[PDB]
Amino acid sequence: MEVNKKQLADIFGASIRTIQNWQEQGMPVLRGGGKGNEVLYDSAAVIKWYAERDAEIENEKLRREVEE
Amino acid sequence: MEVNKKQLADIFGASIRTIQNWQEQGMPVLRGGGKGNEVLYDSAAVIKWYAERDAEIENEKLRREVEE
Repeated sequence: MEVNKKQLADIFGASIRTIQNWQEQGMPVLRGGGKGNEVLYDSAAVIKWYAERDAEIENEKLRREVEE
Repeated sequence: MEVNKKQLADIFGASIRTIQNWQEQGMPVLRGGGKGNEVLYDSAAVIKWYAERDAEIENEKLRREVEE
């Protein structure tokens, strides 16, 4: 699947900002989005790469008042 | 995101047949599906759970073409 930052951040329930931080973390984004573009995201290659290290990002929403 | 059995397999670029193995492996599908309702798949919860255990799935192309 090739989703956009919004669909990617949505498919992962993450924050597109996290997607903006992912594109800079070495994430396998579909297009290059390095020339005034928006860069797409291999929804599947995006996880194989997000599941092997971005499994903590989901915590972005798990840092409110769930304990401290 | 709440994708369906198809988009879901697309989320991980997997094969819906794998999604059929996820719904029985302990995957967090959106609704229970009432077996005939519309079991969906929390594209984001479906990964945090697939990234922590479905990281083998993609291995199919590995053990299959092992001999090649």
